[PDB]
Amino acid sequence: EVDKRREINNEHPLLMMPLYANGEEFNQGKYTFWGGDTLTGKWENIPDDLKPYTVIQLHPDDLPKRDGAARDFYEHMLEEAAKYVNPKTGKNEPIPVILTVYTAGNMPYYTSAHWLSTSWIDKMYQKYPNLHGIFSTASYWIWANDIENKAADYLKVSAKNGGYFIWAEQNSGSAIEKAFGKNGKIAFQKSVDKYWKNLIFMFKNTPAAEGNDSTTESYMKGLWLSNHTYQWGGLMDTWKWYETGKWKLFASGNIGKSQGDRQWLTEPESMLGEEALGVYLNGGVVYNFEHPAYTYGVNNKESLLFSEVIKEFFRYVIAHPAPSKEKVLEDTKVFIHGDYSNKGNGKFFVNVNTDREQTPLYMTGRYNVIPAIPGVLKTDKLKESVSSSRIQIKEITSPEFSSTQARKEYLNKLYPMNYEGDIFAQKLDNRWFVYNYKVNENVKQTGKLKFNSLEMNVEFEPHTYGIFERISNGLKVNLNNFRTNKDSLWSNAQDANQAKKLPQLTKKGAIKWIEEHYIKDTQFGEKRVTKIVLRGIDKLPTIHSLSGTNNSYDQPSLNFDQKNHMVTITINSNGNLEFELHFLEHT
Ligand SMILES: CC(=O)N[C@@H]1[C@@H](O[C@@H]2O[C@H](CO)[C@H](O)[C@H](O[C@H]3O[C@H](CO)[C@H](O)[C@H](O)[C@H]3NC(C)=O)[C@H]2O[C@@H]2O[C@@H](C)[C@@H](O)[C@@H](O)[C@@H]2O)[C@H](O)[C@@H](CO)O[C@H]1O
Repeated sequence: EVDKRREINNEHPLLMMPLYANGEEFNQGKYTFWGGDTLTGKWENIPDDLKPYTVIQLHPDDLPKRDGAARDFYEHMLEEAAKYVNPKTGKNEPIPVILTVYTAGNMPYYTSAHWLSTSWIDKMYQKYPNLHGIFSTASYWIWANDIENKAADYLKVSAKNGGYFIWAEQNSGSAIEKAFGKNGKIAFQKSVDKYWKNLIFMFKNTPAAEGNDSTTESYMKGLWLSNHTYQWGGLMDTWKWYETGKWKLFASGNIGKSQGDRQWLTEPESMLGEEALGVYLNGGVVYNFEHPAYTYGVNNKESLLFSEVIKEFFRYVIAHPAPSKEKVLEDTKVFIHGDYSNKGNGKFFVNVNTDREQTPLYMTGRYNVIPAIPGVLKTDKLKESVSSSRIQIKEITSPEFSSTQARKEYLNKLYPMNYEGDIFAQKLDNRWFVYNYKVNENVKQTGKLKFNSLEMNVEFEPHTYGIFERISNGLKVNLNNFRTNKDSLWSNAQDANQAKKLPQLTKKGAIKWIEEHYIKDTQFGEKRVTKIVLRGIDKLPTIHSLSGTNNSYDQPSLNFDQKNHMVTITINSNGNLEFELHFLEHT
């Protein structure tokens, strides 16, 4: 094995920071990115605590579809990255880079990436120590004839140089299964047998109308646990709102795929944190987002989605490393072997742990994410692990998985019910993770969670998550319900018919909207109420270390009921929030 250029694991997670080439400006002789970020300015802006865990991902976007364009742009940017000097210290501190090398099947009618040879990639790895990996993304919808063969070559050239091959794909049309050899294209399967330590496989949740979120995430987890990938993660995409035909938040009616640029702006900010918790809580460590102008920002400035949700979430996963492969294996009671494409795809989990076909969220954490691998693969390396001795490995064609009811009956015997209420909750060590799982319905949810004898009841509005940690002196609370008001994007439309007919915002228009109405002059959402009730408390708790999004929260209200040894905490907020409550239990 060649020494790895970087570590990627629970203690060293990875946030990919996409920069998309501006092809129109490239035609004018300029080297720029859509949204106005610069490579150097963007990197400088990344908080110093995050720099060790963040890598710039160049994407060739609409560069000219002909030989040389992508090489020219990428070499320019690799040079800029290589020569970067930290202005505080004066030292050359090369910026770490990942190159997008494969997308849209590398069809010459879809992408400039077609004209990036493996030879060139090898040359760039050898020239630039700061090139840490290469990225393939979004070919599930155009599964080119040689895609598996090329993936093998990308993984091999990465292993040769100590870099990572990172592949983000969703299981549309059996893509994940095909990648590993389902239809007889086995070059990548064979490559993985040798080079899996240099592979990162991620979901890409963009094609949301097809409902493959749960099954793709299951595969990503299972591939990792069975040593077919070094680590896993997910690309979480606000374009899902377009794919599913949603418009104004909570409105009725469906507008289809008709208002793209308005639609990718509308997903609630905090909902990206809810999606990301599914990666974290299941041992994933790599995160990426689209649309970048909304999820990260523009003009070397952080969007509020980035600053108030993604940045704080990512800091959390650095401070509290995700469960290790060993831990996740120990916790796994059931491991599925077989093809979700033959068992209804995402429908497999509907009314098991998802509430509907088209969602990136879960309705219970009881089973967390059940890991799986495609039928074409073997569970040999899984069984070889010291930590897999108590796992039931089951064929997907088992009677236990034949129907929704059979699945729950079988799983319920191995995963005990561990909380009450119709809400998402999952426990890790001394921490309850909770979120309201509604996507586009304005319905409050409630749960009852326990820390031994201490009872905690919560009431959450949609697009609200919380992390509640029992600490020696009380409870640490992290809460995020940040959701700005996007109604202005949908003004002049009183129903779905009118919304579908709105003038197109356009790509440039959406970037301008972000600049003039999101980065500044932001239409913040209304403060909204979260309730937390603790039962089994000795005396009125005290509050400590209260902070959160500026101007986003009222002072929490504590109402202690001595007779009943309970406190009711009422929070009115819209943002991220954190505090500690100090108390003793009543005995
Ligand atoms: C399968 C699917 O859902 N979509 C295919 C397209 O892939 C992505 O789909 C989005 C719509 O759901 C959208 O069109 C994405 O591209 C726009 O947004 C990105 C940033 O998020 C860029 O600004 C693009 O320039 C912009 N496109 C346009 C025309 O303005 C699109 O994602 C992009 O393309 C894919 C292939 C991949 O490279 C991604 O990394 C990249 O962001 C697909 O592009 C389209 C082509 O006809 O076909 C859809 O079925």
